[PDB]
Amino acid sequence: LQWGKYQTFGVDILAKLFSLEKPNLNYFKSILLNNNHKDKKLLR
Amino acid sequence: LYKNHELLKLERKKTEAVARLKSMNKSAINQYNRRQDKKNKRLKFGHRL
Repeated sequence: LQWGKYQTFGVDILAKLFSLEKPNLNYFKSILLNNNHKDKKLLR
Repeated sequence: LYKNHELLKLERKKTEAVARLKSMNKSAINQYNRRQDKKNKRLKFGHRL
């Protein structure tokens, strides 16, 4: 608890970003479960 | 945020059901008026002959 409080900001960021079952939710699903060509190569 | 997104998504489903219900009525009303038109133009051609 006294070590830091910067973790709470990460929890808050995730809770709010997950709220949008549009581009954000589709991206996180694809990443957690598994120029656009360059992006695919970089992601792999 | 979660509640509004769910509610907004549900409302979007409602609009799809509503537009679809409405669209089918518009198609239905237009078809009925077309039946009456054909029937009239027919009767009109006959009565002219």
